[PDB]
Amino acid sequence: NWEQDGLVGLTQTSRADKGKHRIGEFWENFITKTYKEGNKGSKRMTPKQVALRVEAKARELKDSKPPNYKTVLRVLAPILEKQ
DNA sequence: CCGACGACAGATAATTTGTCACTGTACAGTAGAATATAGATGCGCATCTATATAGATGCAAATTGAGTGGCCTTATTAAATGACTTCTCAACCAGTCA
Repeated sequence: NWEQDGLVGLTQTSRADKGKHRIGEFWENFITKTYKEGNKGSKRMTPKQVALRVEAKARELKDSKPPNYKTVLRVLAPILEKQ
């Protein structure tokens, strides 16, 4: 590793899944769209309100294990940060 | 015989997700509203115009009444009618007769 790369070959290497959520792609897109749509024009929707919409979709899909509030805050984290 | 690399299997923290406990912060009457501007539209009042004159005047026929100018056989007699003029208009004495 020190032959094929610099001192960064003898530091640790971070995992490939760092910054990817383990929840299903449907849920990550649902949370992303729900937040963005909830803010069109004058509306101002908080992550907690998004989490309630997640729970409402979970009842429709009969999903016994939807993303919880902390997972919604993490999914929206970079979206709030860029801003 | 020694060193380096790949296959397969095994153990491991980073990553993501979930749960749990402590916490900063909004709820407290409140931004639709004030103050300029241009730009278009409409009602009112004045200021012209173009038409429409009837009354007055000048003139030129069209008679119309009122003028004026130019052209014409004559002399005797007789009768008739109507007129004019002139003249005249004494009175008793002297000589017969039945």
